[PDB]
Amino acid sequence: QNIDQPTEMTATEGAIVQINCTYQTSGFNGLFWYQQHAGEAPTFLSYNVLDGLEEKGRFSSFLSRSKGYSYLLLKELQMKDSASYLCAVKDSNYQLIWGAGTKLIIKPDIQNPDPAVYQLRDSKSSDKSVCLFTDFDSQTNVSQSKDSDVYITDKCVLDMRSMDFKSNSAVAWSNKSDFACANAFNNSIIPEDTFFPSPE
Amino acid sequence: NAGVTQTPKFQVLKTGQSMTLQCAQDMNHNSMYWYRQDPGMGLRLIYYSASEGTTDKGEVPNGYNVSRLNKREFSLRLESAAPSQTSVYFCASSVWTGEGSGELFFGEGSRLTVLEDLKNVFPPEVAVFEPSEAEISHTQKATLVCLATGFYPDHVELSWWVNGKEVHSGVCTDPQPLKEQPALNDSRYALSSRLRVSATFWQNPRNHFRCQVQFYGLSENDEWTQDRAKPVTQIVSAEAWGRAD
Amino acid sequence: MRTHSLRYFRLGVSDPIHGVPEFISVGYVDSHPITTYDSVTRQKEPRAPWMAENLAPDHWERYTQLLRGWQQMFKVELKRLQRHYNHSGSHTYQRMIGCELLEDGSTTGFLQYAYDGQDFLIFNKDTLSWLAVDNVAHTIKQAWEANQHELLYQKNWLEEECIAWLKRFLEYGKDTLQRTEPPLVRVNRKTALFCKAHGFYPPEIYMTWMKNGEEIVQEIDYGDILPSGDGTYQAWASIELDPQSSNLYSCHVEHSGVHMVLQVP
Amino acid sequence: MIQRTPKIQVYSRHPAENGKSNFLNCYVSGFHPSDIEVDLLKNGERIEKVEHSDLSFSKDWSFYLLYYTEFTPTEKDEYACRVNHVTLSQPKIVKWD
Ligand code: NA
Repeated sequence: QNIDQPTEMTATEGAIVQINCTYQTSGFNGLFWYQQHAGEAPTFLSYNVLDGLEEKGRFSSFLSRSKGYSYLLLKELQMKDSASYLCAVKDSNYQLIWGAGTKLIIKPDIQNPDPAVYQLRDSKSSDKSVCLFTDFDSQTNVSQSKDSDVYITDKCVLDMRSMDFKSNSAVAWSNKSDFACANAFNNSIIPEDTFFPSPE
Repeated sequence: NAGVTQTPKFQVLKTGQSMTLQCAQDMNHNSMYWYRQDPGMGLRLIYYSASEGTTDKGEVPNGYNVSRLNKREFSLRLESAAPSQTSVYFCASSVWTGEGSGELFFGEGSRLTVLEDLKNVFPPEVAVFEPSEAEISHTQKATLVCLATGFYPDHVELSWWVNGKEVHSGVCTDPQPLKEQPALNDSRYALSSRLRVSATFWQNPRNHFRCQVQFYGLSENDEWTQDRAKPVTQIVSAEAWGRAD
Repeated sequence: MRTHSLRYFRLGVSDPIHGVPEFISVGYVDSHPITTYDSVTRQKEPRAPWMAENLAPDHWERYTQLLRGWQQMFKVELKRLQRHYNHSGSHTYQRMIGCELLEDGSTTGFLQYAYDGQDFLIFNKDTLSWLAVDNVAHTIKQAWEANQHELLYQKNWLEEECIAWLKRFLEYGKDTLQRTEPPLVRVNRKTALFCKAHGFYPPEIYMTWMKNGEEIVQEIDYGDILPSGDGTYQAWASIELDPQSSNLYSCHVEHSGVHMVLQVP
Repeated sequence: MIQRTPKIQVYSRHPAENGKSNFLNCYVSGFHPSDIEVDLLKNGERIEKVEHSDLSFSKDWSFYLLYYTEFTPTEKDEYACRVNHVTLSQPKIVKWD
């Protein structure tokens, strides 16, 4: 008895994505989809047991019993759809068999990319220098550091609700004497037009 | 109308220590379940209770026991914790069982970390870094950064406070922590968060910014023998004020 | 194969006497009990040896838990019915679910409920709806039909799962279920002519009387097909003799694709 | 409330013959509700070692049971089945023929 779904999928805001689930089970009493935001509880999305497509808002779920296959269809993707999607099937003994889940990553649509690497102000209570790579388009990938004393976090999408404004950013820091924001993200492929304001 | 309420949210344990996880539901459900969730695999049922007055093993019962104390409560027992039981535990309930279409309702989850030695438990250092003047002039926005570093295990809650009120808009906290030494199994963690405000908001000198990190660690009865300070559950925070200059 | 069926019954009693169980559930393949459970044992147990030998303990342990939950739901449902009927005393609640695999390969499926031994709710898996016999049933019909997913689940179980279980159990017990023991048939006088058959399996049998070549349905007395206790069955059919005129009476027995005729001299 | 009275049929497993070991059957069917008392009688006395099937269920919601005993028919011995049910104001005795 196996339930298979892709580990991860990445799609752009406003687009459509189809999350597949195939199952091989001893008997079949229905297929469930659940949404699980990171750090939160799974919540129930859909149930299918006969063949065909069922619609619920922006989400629809399809089932083919003969093919042992379902998909969850998300239309008009929004950032809040970033979550893991778990499929689960009840077998002939009403045992729920869970797939490992598909993490859905959503790329925000950045209307006015303004990529830049800024030096944050030092804190009198810390020996770290801190650099912020921000405002780049979502096609840019932030690579982990190749220096054991430099720490680089992956990109984070923040939303300024007041201004309906979204931006990507990643943070790099180190206490090494030779650390400099001009070379902090040197191991990533950053936009050619990235703005590097001059040091003091 | 609380739904499913399970406790505790976080717990550090030494190998051999006993633990009970609580779960109650107020939905008048008959069926209750205890799952563990681990990376790379689907939920696995530990034990379940089809109805009040009956319980039975799930797929992974070894090292655990349960008690369906009444219709509302289903407790999970780790009599002698093992590192393998490091996991996130989920309680769930359904109206009935043996009914194909009835869905599960989940509690918030309980993150357990079981350790051979508490000597690698560390609270975070917390520091706040003020916005770049170049960013302010180039974008009319101001990004503060909070770094919580060197903590272990990954049992933290980071929050931003502006003028004594917690805020969420303009905040992005890393969804997963960074392993400071990715190759070591017991690596301490780092976590970054950003708060981005308008330049005018940052330039108000009466605006007060604070990043606070709740760490869940040891308690009174955990034994401590190290030279450094006992890493108890605690809040570590850092602050900054808006700058008119 | 001949036609075969699988079915499960549930019985709940609201105020049973000293020893009687509040809840009983039994499954059948054709006329053979295969599984049993009640509120006293609280265990699902085989009722046929070929079920015990082919289903691992994991099966009985799982369905034992499901039946303990089903037992409690049946009690809650019956309490609700008796409250809405405004009935005192002890009353019964019954359920039957199952499917048939016919000789030609077609299938049927059915699910229905009874209160005090009378039809209460009957499922139509084609229109996906419940037939209510009265207004207590009507209230339940509305609540059940509002949960459309459960209706679809019941249709899938009747049409796909039940048939798959049946084929599985049929292979398990094929030495019993698929054998043929032809009847031994005789005629005697007791004035009516009694055509008697015994020793046969499966229990399905057709016995009738002809008079000069015509069947006389209104004139024939049909006995029940009864178990003899050894796995085989017996049955009979009578017809009244005309004392004023002679006639050509003959007994006709049909069993498992073999026709038999006993002409009475 | 419709209560259905039991149908009672007494018969031998095989065609009977004096001196030949046999099984006396009492098949009680079509009754509702399920509680019932069934005794096998030899010359009017209740036979001790008497077996019975488990309570069984019919499509029409009624119940049935088979009570049986091993016996050797002799021309002097009379046999009967005694059934009581909520629908019977006192037991009904059906004699073996
Ligand atoms: Na255990």
